[PDB]
Amino acid sequence: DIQMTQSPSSLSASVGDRVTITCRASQGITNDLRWYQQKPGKAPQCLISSASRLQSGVSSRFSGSGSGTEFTLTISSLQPEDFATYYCLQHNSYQWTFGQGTKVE
Amino acid sequence: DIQMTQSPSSLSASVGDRVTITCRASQGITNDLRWYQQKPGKAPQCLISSASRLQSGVSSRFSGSGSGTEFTLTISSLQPEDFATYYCLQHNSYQWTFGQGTKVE
Amino acid sequence: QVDADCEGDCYYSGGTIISNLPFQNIDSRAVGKCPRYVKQRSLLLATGMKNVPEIAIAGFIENGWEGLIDGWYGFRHQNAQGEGTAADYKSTQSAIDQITGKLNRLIEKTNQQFELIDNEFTEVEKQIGNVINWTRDSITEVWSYNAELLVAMENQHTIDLADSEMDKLYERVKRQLRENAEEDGTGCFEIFHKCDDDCMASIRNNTYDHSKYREEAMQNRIQ
Amino acid sequence: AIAGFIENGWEGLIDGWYGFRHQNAQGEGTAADYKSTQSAIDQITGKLNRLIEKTNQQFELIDNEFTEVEKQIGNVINWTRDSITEVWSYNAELLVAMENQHTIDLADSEMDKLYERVKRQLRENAEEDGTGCFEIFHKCDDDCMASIRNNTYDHSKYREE
Amino acid sequence: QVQLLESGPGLVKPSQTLSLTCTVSGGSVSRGGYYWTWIRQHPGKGLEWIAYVTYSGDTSYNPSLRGRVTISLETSMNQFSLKVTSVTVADTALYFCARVPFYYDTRGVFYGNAEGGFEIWGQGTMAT
Amino acid sequence: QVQLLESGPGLVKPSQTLSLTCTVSGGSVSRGGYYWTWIRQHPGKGLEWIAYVTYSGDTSYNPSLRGRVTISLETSMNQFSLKVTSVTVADTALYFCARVPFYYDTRGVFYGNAEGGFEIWGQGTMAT
Amino acid sequence: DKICLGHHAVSNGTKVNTLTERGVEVVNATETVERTNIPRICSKGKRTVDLGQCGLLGTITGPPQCDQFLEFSADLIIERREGSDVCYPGKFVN
Ligand SMILES: *[C@@H]1O[C@H](CO)[C@@H](O[C@@H]2O[C@H](CO)[C@@H](O)[C@H](O)[C@H]2NC(C)=O)[C@H](O)[C@H]1NC(C)=O
Ligand SMILES: *[C@@H]1O[C@H](CO)[C@@H](O[C@@H]2O[C@H](CO)[C@@H](O)[C@H](O)[C@H]2NC(C)=O)[C@H](O)[C@H]1NC(C)=O
Ligand SMILES: *[C@@H]1O[C@H](CO)[C@@H](O[C@@H]2O[C@H](CO)[C@@H](O)[C@H](O)[C@H]2NC(C)=O)[C@H](O)[C@H]1NC(C)=O
Ligand SMILES: *[C@@H]1O[C@H](CO)[C@@H](O[C@@H]2O[C@H](CO)[C@@H](O)[C@H](O)[C@H]2NC(C)=O)[C@H](O)[C@H]1NC(C)=O
Ligand SMILES: *[C@@H]1O[C@H](CO)[C@@H](O[C@@H]2O[C@H](CO)[C@@H](O)[C@H](O)[C@H]2NC(C)=O)[C@H](O)[C@H]1NC(C)=O
Ligand SMILES: *[C@@H]1O[C@H](CO)[C@@H](O[C@@H]2O[C@H](CO)[C@@H](O)[C@H](O)[C@H]2NC(C)=O)[C@H](O)[C@H]1NC(C)=O
Repeated sequence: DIQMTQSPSSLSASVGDRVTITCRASQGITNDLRWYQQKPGKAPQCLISSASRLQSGVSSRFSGSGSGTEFTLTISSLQPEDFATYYCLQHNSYQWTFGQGTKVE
Repeated sequence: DIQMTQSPSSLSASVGDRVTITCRASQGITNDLRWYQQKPGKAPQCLISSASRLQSGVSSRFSGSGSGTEFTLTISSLQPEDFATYYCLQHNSYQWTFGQGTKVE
Repeated sequence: QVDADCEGDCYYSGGTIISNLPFQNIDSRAVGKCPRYVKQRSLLLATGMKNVPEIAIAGFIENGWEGLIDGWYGFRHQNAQGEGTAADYKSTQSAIDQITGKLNRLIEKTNQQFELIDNEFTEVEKQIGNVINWTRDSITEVWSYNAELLVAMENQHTIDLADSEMDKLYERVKRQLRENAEEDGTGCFEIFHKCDDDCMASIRNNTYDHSKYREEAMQNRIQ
Repeated sequence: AIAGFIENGWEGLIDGWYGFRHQNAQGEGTAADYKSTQSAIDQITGKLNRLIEKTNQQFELIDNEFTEVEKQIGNVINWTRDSITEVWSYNAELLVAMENQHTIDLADSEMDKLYERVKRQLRENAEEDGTGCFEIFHKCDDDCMASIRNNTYDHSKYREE
Repeated sequence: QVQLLESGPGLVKPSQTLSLTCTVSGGSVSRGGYYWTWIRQHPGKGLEWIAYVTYSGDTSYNPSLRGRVTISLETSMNQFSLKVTSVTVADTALYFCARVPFYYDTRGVFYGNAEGGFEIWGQGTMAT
Repeated sequence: QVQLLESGPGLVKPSQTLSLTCTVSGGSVSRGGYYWTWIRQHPGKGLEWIAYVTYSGDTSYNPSLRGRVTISLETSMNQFSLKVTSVTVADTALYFCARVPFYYDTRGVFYGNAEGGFEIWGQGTMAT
Repeated sequence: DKICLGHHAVSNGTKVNTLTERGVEVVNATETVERTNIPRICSKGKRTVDLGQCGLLGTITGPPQCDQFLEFSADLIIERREGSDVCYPGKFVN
């Protein structure tokens, strides 16, 4: 039940501003984090898998980093089509847990 | 005294027919089987050393295979000069034993 | 004929080479961003590991398991509860990453643009034509040798890479079993202490504790 | 009186490339391993077949040694030939260095594989004496040494003592 | 072009069983090396992982409610189904099915086809 | 051009010793890495292995008759001899000597000369 | 109990050539030589001039066969075997 706690829940930023977002895990999880972006009323799609990679086809402006209990995703430039919700999934153990929720505006 | 049993003893075939010949060993002889061909009234000469590959100076139509207790030699095309007798020798242990005898006609 | 639906940058007298590979054997005289012409018809690059066919419970030294589908390297355990198998994600992912690194490095073709220097339809003067033909044969002899050498190097390095990853995995499971288990010949470990499927999943990841079972396992080894 | 691979190499070994020297109460005797030597010879002959074969491309005369070719195309030909032989000389030096290094590493890897094999046979009966040897604790004769030469050594028969 | 289309009733009586089948329209479901997962979200809340199953047979159901949900892999009709018994109001949510790969292959060294390495999600089927 | 020519009396009295010497006409017999073997066959029967000797000293006479045959390697006159005592009628057969290599080398990496890797058999000397 | 380690094996296999051995069996292989071509010319987003019955040298001199391509403009120019650069008998130096 590694507790995935995301902070802060609500973000508001202008177009072209860097969004620094944090995903927090309790245990010493090792190299196992998938980042999910869903549009409202739309199926989620993965961005950063392994915490340092990008599904082929995902734009290179999405960039993730972090290791251990600290995990960060960076967005270089915001877009009008980037109005969405960003999630982090852990897959190290036999259990998978999501975060509470982080929304950009 | 790994028993070397060859079967069948007498073979008759036409020119150009494939000859499938079997050499049988009792123990788990591992990757050791020299094949000897001897014209009648003539010194024997080796064809297949190490049971899967040819000797230099021997025509490529001779081909041997098999592993473990089962060992096979294949002849792709018979020749008028191939009227001879085919043996198999084992050399895995400290003892060397021949087979009973296999003759082509 | 010409159509505007497809896109390629390499052209010859019979059509268009459209796909990116290191080399080609369609034509020696090709125009544009083209793969290098080689004399060899077939050149296979090892994208997988060395294959030994399968012929109580086996190990890496004896053969390879055909039933393993979750990955390239797997953990087969025989226990009192039953027999089950899994796969190691770390060694398989590292092998796949290094093979994909090899593939990205080689698959990319050149950006140098080459022109026509010979008129196939009408012949060039015979002196400069012979000079051009000699230069092209020397260049394709260099590129064919480089292609054969590169294929041999990457195949040998892939096989040695897979063997090294297996050795690293085997040493890791040896480093986890300090004095509780011992090496059974064919690539397996003979577990002396009674430990369940939770133990097998604990030895699958790097969370196995040696001190919890050390006394009874050492008593089993000495006796 | 007996030393190992780590310390040096034996000049008295003639039956093969890798050998088994054993000191026993009956006496001192040596042999050779056919599997490791045969594998090394097969891989070296594979290297030799691959390299020794020359080309099938046919090259013509492009320059008359007796009568000089026009200077401009002659200088172009000379520059191209010097560039080509520079490429081939670099490739020759690189290939020789690669195959020499790979042969040395190949022999070292075959020795390591043999040494690990004899270690895997001696489960808990013998232990590692520094210079590449194994110090046998149990009393076992030349039949034991020939049983450890092939892969038929039984650990359970001598494990207790 | 693998599409993970979902089928379901859409109207669930309380304290009854619910069958949610995600049909795989593509190459195969018996390929191996994939987590076949069920993911649900109530609107205004977050996603909640339910269960994952593989072709090899490994199945860890959510620690949240192991007894209520059962996942099974059905090769013959190319689908994997999630069954939740004793459905309450809080069980009603929008459901998703996903093919989560074991490894990350951009060029198909393990999966083989260079499109199997992608993560494909279903369109979604809301259940009440 | 190594030739394994054989020499012998050809007429053996019963219950007496027989000396069969296979002279090596070539480079050397002290090269090492070869089994120096004696092979015999009665007509109408099969070949029967007798003994093998090496330059290092490894000698394994046939399990069939360890006492009767004594194979010795003689470097000075470049030959290896087989001696069979108490010769009976069944001991009378056609005899062969062979140089069986330890390894398979097509290109002479271990033997050195690329002709030593071959298996050379003697012409044969019948003994009564 | 017993834990065993092992790798995957595939039945059919593929033959590859290595540095020290030929015909080594691997589980999969890819080809580094393109032997396949698209029989027709691919040109998308690049201008293309097809000189049927016209030559490149005829675009300067202008035979009746080259009237359309007197002021042509392209990023890819295709010559054909049927193209002639002359109408009166003749040729061009260099
Ligand atoms: C490493 O593997 C062990 C063995 O399974 C894991 O320990 C068990 O994990 C499951 C699932 O989380 C729990 O239900 C068990 O209670 C755990 N057993 C014990 C004794 O703690 C462990 O969680 C794994 N660790 C990681 C980081 O994956
Ligand atoms: C492996 O080596 C052992 C040790 O020499 C061999 O066992 C002996 O073999 C000789 C010759 O065949 C016999 O005279 C002895 O009686 C054997 N001793 C025992 C204890 O069995 C064994 O045959 C070898 N195995 C192989 C396959 O070569
Ligand atoms: C240079 O080599 C090319 C081939 O690469 C030669 O072109 C061929 O010429 C013959 C006539 O000699 C024709 O039948 C072929 O159809 C031509 N092939 C191609 C692909 O065009 C060319 O003749 C050579 N030049 C010289 C001066 O020998
Ligand atoms: C191109 O190089 C060759 C040598 O490879 C030159 O040939 C030599 O020319 C000198 C006179 O300048 C003679 O004395 C030598 O005997 C020639 N050697 C051979 C092997 O023929 C040739 O002159 C060079 N061409 C140019 C234009 O410099
Ligand atoms: C691994 O093997 C599979 C087959 O089991 C390959 O799949 C086919 O490979 C050929 C040759 O590369 C292609 O022409 C086919 O289109 C492939 N079929 C598909 C889509 O699976 C696969 O390419 C191999 N992967 C690698 C490169 O290791
Ligand atoms: C191994 O060394 C031996 C000498 O100890 C080489 O034998 C001679 O080598 C030279 C040069 O290759 C030849 O010209 C002689 O004809 C060889 N003599 C004999 C009788 O063998 C041998 O070639 C070397 N082997 C290799 C291939 O490295």
